[PDB]
Amino acid sequence: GKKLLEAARAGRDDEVRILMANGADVNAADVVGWTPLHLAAYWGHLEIVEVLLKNGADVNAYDTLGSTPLHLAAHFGHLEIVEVLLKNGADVNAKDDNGITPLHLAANRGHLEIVEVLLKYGADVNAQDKFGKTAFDISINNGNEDLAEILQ
Amino acid sequence: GSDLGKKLLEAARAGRDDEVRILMANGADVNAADVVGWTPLHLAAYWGHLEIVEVLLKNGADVNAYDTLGSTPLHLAAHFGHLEIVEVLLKNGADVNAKDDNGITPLHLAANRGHLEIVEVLLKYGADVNAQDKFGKTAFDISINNGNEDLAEILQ
Amino acid sequence: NKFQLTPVDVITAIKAQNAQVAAGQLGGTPPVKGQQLNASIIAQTRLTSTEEFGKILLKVNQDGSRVLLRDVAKIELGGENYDIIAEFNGQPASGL
Amino acid sequence: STEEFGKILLKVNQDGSRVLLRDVAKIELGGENYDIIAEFNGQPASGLGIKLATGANALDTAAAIRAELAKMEPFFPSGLKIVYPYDTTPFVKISI
Amino acid sequence: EDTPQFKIDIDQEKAQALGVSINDINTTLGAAWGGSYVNDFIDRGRVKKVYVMSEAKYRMLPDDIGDWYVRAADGQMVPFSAFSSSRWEYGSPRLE
Amino acid sequence: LGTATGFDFELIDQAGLGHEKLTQARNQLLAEAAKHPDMLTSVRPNGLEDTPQFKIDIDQEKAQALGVSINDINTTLGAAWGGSYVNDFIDRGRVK
Amino acid sequence: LPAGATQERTQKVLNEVTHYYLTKEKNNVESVFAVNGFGFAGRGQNTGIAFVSLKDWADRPGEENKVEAITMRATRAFSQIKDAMVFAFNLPAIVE
Amino acid sequence: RYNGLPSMEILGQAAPGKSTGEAMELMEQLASKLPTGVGYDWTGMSYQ
Amino acid sequence: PGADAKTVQDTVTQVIEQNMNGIDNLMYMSSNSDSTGTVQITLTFESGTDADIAQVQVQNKLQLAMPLLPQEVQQQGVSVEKSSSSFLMVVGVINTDGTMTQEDISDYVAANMKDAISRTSGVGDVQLFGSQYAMRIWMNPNEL
Amino acid sequence: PGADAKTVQDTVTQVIEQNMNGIDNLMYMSSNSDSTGTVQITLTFESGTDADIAQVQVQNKLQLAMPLLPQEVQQQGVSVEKSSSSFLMVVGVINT
Ligand SMILES: CCCCCCCCCCCCO[C@@H]1O[C@H](CO)[C@@H](O[C@H]2O[C@H](CO)[C@@H](O)[C@H](O)[C@H]2O)[C@H](O)[C@H]1O
Repeated sequence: GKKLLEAARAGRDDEVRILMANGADVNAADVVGWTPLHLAAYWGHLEIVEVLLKNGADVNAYDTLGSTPLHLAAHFGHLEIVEVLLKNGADVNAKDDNGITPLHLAANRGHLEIVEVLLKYGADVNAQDKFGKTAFDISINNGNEDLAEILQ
Repeated sequence: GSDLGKKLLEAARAGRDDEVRILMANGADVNAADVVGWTPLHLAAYWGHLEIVEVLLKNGADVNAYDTLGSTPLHLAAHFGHLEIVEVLLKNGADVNAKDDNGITPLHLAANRGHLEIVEVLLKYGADVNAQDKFGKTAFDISINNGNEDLAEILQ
Repeated sequence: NKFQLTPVDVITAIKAQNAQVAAGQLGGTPPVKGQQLNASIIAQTRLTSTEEFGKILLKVNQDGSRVLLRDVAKIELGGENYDIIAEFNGQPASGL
Repeated sequence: STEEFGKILLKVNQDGSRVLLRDVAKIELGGENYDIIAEFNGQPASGLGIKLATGANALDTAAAIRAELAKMEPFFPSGLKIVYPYDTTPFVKISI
Repeated sequence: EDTPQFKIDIDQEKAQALGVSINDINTTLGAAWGGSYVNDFIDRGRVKKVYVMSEAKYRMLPDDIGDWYVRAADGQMVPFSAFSSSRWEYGSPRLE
Repeated sequence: LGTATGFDFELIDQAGLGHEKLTQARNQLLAEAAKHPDMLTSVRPNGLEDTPQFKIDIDQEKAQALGVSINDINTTLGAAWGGSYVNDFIDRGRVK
Repeated sequence: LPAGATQERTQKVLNEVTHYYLTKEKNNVESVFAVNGFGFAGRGQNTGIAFVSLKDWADRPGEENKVEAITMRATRAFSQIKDAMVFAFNLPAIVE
Repeated sequence: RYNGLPSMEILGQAAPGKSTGEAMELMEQLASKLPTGVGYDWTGMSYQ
Repeated sequence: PGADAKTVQDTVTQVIEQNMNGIDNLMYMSSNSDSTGTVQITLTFESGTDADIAQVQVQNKLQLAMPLLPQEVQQQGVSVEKSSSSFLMVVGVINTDGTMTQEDISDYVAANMKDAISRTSGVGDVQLFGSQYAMRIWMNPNEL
Repeated sequence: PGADAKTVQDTVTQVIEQNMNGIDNLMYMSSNSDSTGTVQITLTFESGTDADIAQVQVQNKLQLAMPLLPQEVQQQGVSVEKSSSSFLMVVGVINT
C-alpha cells in the first residue's frame, strides 16, 4: 500500500493497475491521513482517480485535518475529478476541522465551472465556516462579481 | 594618610605575608583606608589572605571597620566564601549582624552565593535569621528565590 | 478621511498582511524520540496580485462593515518610479 | 548559568507571589541546533570538517592545522582525544 | 521531492475582533515552533547564544497548535484555534 | 624593535579559568621570575591592576512593583552618568 | 533519505552503513566517522555522510582490497537498504 | 586577550651577559609549573 | 532560523541574487534555499581569477543587500567564503574515558578549538560536526 | 560610551574576535578592552603580506559582524586601519 500511495502520486496508471490486482489496500493512508485518492485528486490524476474508485476506494476518506479528496480537487480546479468524485457519492457538503467545504475552496480560488457542479449536486450555499463565512462572503471579499452573482 | 599605610594596603591585598610582617614591626597604620574606606583587613578578607587577617587582628586592626557603603570585612569574607577567615573574624568580635547601607548582612551574602558552611558558622555565632534588607528580604527568601533547597532546609 | 484612516494605517496593514513568516516545524529537532512526522509549518506568504492587495483589511466598522485597502486606494502594477520614458524613432520603447 | 536564567522575574501576581522563568520553562545548556550528530567507530564524537581556501597549499595548511591542534592538546579535559578519520594529504606526501 | 507541509491561515478579521496583534501571533508561533535567538550570555568566559523555543513535546503534533495562547489587548488569553485554520499541502524542502 | 635583550610573553587562559585565576597564575609566575635575577630582569606585567568599582544592583521585583521599566532605569543611569550619543546636527555646514 | 524522513531513521541507516564497514571490511577499513544531519546539501534530518579511512596500502594487497572494489562491494550491499539512497564512491583525481 | 583567549602580557629582559634565548628558555621552564589550564605564547619581537 | 524553503528564497536568496552584478570573471551562479532555513549561493569564476578580489567584489555587492534582509538572518551572521567544495580533512574528537557526551564534546570543540583553526591561513571553511552550547529556554504552553 | 572593560569585552571584543576567520596570512591577533569604553584589536600579518588586502579582508569580516554588536557601538562606528607608529611630524595648535 506504500507502493500504491507513491504510484498514485506520480500518476502511474499502469502501476496502480498491478498493486490493485495484487490486493494493496486501496484506502492505505500516509502520515497525514492522505489516501491514494487524496493524492491523485491533489496532483490532478483523473485516470487514476477513476481506477481507484472502481476498486472500492472510500470516496469520503478524510485526512488528519478532516479534509476529503473532493476538498483537494475543488480547491485545485480539477473539474473532471470533481465530477467523477460526486458521481461516486462524494459528500458535497463535507466539512474539514475548520468548517471549510469544497464550495468554500472552489469559491476562494474562483473556480467557476467547479462551483456550478457543486451547486448542481446540492452544495449548501449558506454553509458557514468556523469564522461564519459563506462562499458568498468569500466571493464578495475577493471582489469576484462573476462568482458572487452565481451564488445567488 | 601615610606612606607605610599605602604599602600595607598593597601588601595585604597581594597577600605578601613577609612584607606585612615587616610593616607591622615598623608600625604601619593598620587602620589605613583607601578612598572607598577599605582597610588592610577589608582587603585581606576580600582576597582571602588568612595569615594576614590574623596578623592584622593581632596588631590592633578594627575587626568591625566599615567602608563608605557600610560594609565590614565579615561581609566580604562571607560573600566570597572564605570560611576560615569568617571564623577568625567572628572569634575576634566581628559583628555577626552588621548591616551595610542596604540593610544587607553577612548572612544575606553567604546565602546569596550558597556558602553553606559559612551560613552555619554565622548562625552558630548568633546571626539573625529574620533580618530583612532594604527590600524586606531575609536569607530564606534569597535561598528559595535562588532555588537552593539545601540552604533553604538549614534556614528552615 | 472618510474612514478616519491615514497612510500610517495603510502602511501598518500592508506590513501585517503582506508578510512572509518563518513558522518552524512539526517534529523538528530536537524531537521526542519515536516521532514519525516532520513537516514545515507555512504561515503567511507574500501577496502576489493586485486582487490580494486590494482585500487587505484596514478595519471593520462597529456595524461589522469592512474597510478594504481597495476602498481607499487604486491598486495596480506600475513602475518603481516614473521618471524615465524612452522612445525609439518616436515609438514607445525601453532599453538597457 | 541556568540558575540565573531560571530566576528571571516574569511578573508578580496580584497576591505578590512571583512567576520566575523556571516556572514556565525548562532551562538547560544545549546546542544552538540539534541537527548534527557524529560517531567515530560507533562512539560519541565531534569534529571539524576543514576545507582548503582557494589556491592554498594543501600540505602547508594541514601542517599548520596540526601545529595549532598540538597547542590545544595539553589543556584538554581528561579523556579527550583527537583522532584522524579522514585526511587527503598523507596520500600526496606518500605518493610523491 | 516535494513533501507534505502544514499550512496555517491566520484570520485577520478574527484577530482584529479579539484584539490580538499579528506581531504577537507570529512571534508566538515562530518562537515556539521555530525557536528564536534572543540575545547572548557568557558561558565560562565565552560569549554564546540564548534560544527560546517550545519544549519538544509541545511541538510534535498538529493538535499542539491550539495549545498555544496569545494575550489580547483586553488581557484575555486566546488560543490559536480561535483565529486560525490549517490544511495539509505539498511544497518544496529545497528550491534551486 | 623593542630592546635587543627584551622579550614579550603572553600568559593565556586555556580553560575558561577566568580573570582572577589568570591573575593569580601571573603573580605566581612573576614571583618565580624574581628569584632568578641572574637570568631575568624587570619581569613585569604590561597591563593594569584591578581597581575598586561601584557595583549597583537593580531590584527587578521592586521595579515591577513600582511600575518602573528597566529600560527607563538603565538609560536614565547610563545617559546621566556615562553619557549618550543621541544623534547628529549641523554646525556651520559640518555634521557633528 | 526522502525529505520528510526523521533523524531517527537516518541514524538507523547510518548504523547499517557503519556496521557494514566495521564487520565486513575489517581487513580493509581502519575507521568510520559518520555524521547524521550533514551531507553535501548540506544540513537536513534526512541526510548523512560517512568518512572512511582505509588501512595502509601495504596491508591491502590485491585489486579486491583497493578502493574501487571496496566501494563497489559496499554500494552493492547498501542497495538493499529500504527507502534510502546510499552509495560509496572514490573521489576523482580532480573533481572539478 | 591573545588569539581570542583571555591573556596577560609580560615584558622582561635577559640579565647582563645573558642571551634572550636563555632568558626565554627559563620563562618557559617557569611557565611549565603554573596551575592547570594556564598556557603561554611568545609575541612581537619574541615571536620572530 | 525556523524558515521554510520558499521563505528563505523569497526573503533572502532572491534579494542577494538581484544584487549580484558587475562582478568580474563570473562564469555562473547557483543557489539552494532549504527548509532547514539555510541558503547557499555559489559564484564560480574563470580559472586564473584572483580569489581575494572575487571575494571582495562579491561582498561589496552583498553589503547592498544586507540591510534588506530580515533582522533574524543578519543576526545569524552571513558569511562569504572562498574555498574548495570538498574536505581537506576531518579532525575528529572523542573521549576515551567515556566521560563526555556527544553534546559535551561538540561544545568543547566549538568553544576551545574551532576559532583558532578557522583563523589559520589556508583554512577556507570549517564545519563543526555538532553544535556549540546555547542557553536553552524550553517553554511550556500550559504554564505560560 | 560609558562602558566598563568587561562590558566592552563581552559585547564587542569577543564578538568581533569570533568573526576574524577566513583571513589570509594572519600570524596572531591581540586585544585590549578598557574602562574608558574602548577596544582595540590588532591583527598582525606575515612579512610580505599585501597590507591593503589584509586590511580589506579584516574590514569585510567585521562588516558582517556589525549586526551582532550593541546599537550604541554600531552608532559610534568601528574603525579598521593600517597600524603605523611613525609620524612625519606633529603640528601643534595653541591659543596664547
Ligand atoms: C634501491 C633503493 C631503493 C630505495 C631508496 C631510497 C632513497 C630515498 C627515499 C626517500 C623518500 C621516501 O622513501 C619511501 O617513502 C615511502 C613513504 O612513506 C615509504 O614507502 C612505503 O612503504 C610501504 C610500502 O612500500 C608503504 O605502505 C608506506 O606508506 C610507506 O612507508 C618508504 O618506506 C620510504 O623508503
